[PDB]
Amino acid sequence: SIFVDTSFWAALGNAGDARHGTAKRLWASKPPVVMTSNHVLGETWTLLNRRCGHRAAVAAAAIRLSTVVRVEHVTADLEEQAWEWLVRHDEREYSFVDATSFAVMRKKGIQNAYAFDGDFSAAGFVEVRP
Amino acid sequence: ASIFVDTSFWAALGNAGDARHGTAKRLWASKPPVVMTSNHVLGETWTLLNRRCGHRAAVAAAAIRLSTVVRVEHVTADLEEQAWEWLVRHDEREYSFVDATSFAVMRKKGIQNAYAFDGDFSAAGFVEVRP
Repeated sequence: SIFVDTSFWAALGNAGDARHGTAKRLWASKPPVVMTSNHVLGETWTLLNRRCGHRAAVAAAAIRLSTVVRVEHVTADLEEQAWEWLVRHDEREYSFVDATSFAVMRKKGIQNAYAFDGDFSAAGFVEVRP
Repeated sequence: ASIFVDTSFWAALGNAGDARHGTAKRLWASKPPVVMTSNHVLGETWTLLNRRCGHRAAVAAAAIRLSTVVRVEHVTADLEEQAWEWLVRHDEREYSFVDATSFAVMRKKGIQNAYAFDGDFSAAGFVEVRP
C-alpha cells in the first residue's frame, strides 16, 4: 500500500536531515503494508555512509532484515521496463533507481509513496504528506 | 583475460568532456575479449551521465545492456546478501553499495582486473587497469 524511497529512508535515518521530523510523523502513521526495493536500500546505504558514517549506514542495511518492511528484489524484467521508460522520458531528469521504483509501484499497483522532493509526484505517484 | 567495468570508467568513456575520456578510450582499445559489468553499475552510470551531460549521453549507457559483446551480470539476491554482509563488516573505508556488489561479482567470476578509476577497487584488493 506504500512504497518507500531513498529520500525518505535518508530523512528517517538522519536526525540532522531537514525532513527528519516529517519522516518520523509519517512513519508513525504508516499503513500495515510497507514496501521498498533492493536498489533503494543500496542507494540509502551509500547516502547515509557518506553523510553520517558506517554505523548509521548499517541501520539502513538492517532494513533488509525487517519482518515488517517488504524488500522487493527488482527483477531483470522490471529493470528492462525501467530502462525503456527512462529512454522515453526525456522531459525530466530521472535516476535509474527512481525508474525501477516507479516500475515496482506500477507492477504492485501502489500509488502512495513515502518520498520527498518531487520525482515521484512528477511520474504520477503521490508523495504522502501529514 | 577478463575485466569488470566500473561506473567510473563508463562515465569517462561516455563523456567526451570527462578529464579521463582520452585515457578511457585508450584503455577501451586495448581491452581483453571478455568484458563484464553489472546491472547496478549500468544503473549508476545512467544516473551519473544523465546528471552531468543529459538524456542523450545517458541513453548511450542504457544501450550497453543491449550489447552482444559486453556481458551484463544481473546481481542475484544471494550475491547482494553477500555484498551487504561485506559492507557491514568492512568499516575500515567508505564503500558504496554498488562497489560492494561489484566486488562480489568479481569474486564470483574470478575476475581480478577492473576498468575503474579513483582507487576503491585497488583498496579492495583488485587491479585497476592503467594505460
